[PDB]
Amino acid sequence: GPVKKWECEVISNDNKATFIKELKLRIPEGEVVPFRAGGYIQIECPPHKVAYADFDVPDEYRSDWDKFNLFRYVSEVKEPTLRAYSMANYPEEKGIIMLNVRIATPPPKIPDAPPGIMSSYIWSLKPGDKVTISGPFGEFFAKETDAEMVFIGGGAGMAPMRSHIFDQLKRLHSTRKISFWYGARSLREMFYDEEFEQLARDNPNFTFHVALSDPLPEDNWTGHTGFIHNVLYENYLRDHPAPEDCEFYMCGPPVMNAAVIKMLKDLGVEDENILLDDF
Ligand SMILES: Cc1cc2nc3c(=O)[nH]c(=O)nc-3n(C[C@H](O)[C@H](O)[C@H](O)COP(=O)(O)OP(=O)(O)OC[C@H]3O[C@@H](n4cnc5c(N)ncnc54)[C@H](O)[C@@H]3O)c2cc1C
Ligand SMILES: Cc1ccccc1NC(=S)NCc1ccco1
Repeated sequence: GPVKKWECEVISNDNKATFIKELKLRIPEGEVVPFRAGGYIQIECPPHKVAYADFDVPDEYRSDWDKFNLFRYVSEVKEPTLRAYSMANYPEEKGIIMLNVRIATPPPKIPDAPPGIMSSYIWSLKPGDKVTISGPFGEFFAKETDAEMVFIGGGAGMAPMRSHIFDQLKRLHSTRKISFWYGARSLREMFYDEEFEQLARDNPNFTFHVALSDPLPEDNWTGHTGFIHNVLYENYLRDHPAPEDCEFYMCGPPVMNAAVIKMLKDLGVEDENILLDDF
């Protein structure tokens, strides 16, 4: 039972945030990748050498790239490798595989480490390039109950978050109470917000909340500030009659995963009601 593979063509590879690209791949026509919301594929790369200076980083994000001297990096790979990336589209969005891919730069305290192999390769891709994906795979699946669902996301965790939420509202036509809580550093780091706002207008049972930890003055931000674990508690769980009866679905950067799960455990939520997708 060898894993299925598809050679896909790159449609677009646009920044959605300073350090996240939306890689959109065209599935070969007439074919289906039979994935589930929350699932993922693997991408492979050939041997290559790519310069960060050749990345298509748009106007709104170049100042930070220049500030951290990121355009100097080069990534050289002599052997093919594989990495997993989660679908941001949901299964009824046919014909494409949408990914959200964080650029895995060298650590700040070890800035001369090799850049991340597969994310650097992905960020080098241009429309018309070909990439081979394999799978699909999955473990981060929704529980099918009537319980309230609480989705918490950060960074590239937006991908399974979007997949899950669209799957509930558009394919399952779910009437369950569903809320999505997304933490980001500032306004330019938020994406897909218009989609979720439209979903909230069309689905009374769905609500969407963004917390910005470090909003810029020019963001003109009057929404919630701080970290998403505190915003979720202070603006919702603190007067929820029974948070323990909720299903929590977590996917963010490690610091956010830990802080949210600690908050939930401190509320008495049982491990069985907390599902984590750790990238
Ligand atoms: C099921 C699953 C789903 C995932 N979904 C997503 C997703 O949707 N989006 C996403 O962006 N990621 C996702 N990930 C993570 C993804 O698979 C990769 O791990 C990620 O892209 C980084 O891989 P890389 O090849 O770019 O970096 P790697 O080459 O694996 O390097 C990782 C980090 O280590 C650093 N490093 C390397 N060598 C050294 C050294 N000597 N000293 C110090 N530091 C060093 C690199 O600079 C880099 O920051 C997922 C992972 C899993 C398991
Ligand atoms: C990681 C991250 C990404 C985007 C926006 C904010 C954050 N920071 C977080 S979630 N910090 C958690 C926290 C606060 C105190 C202890 O842990």
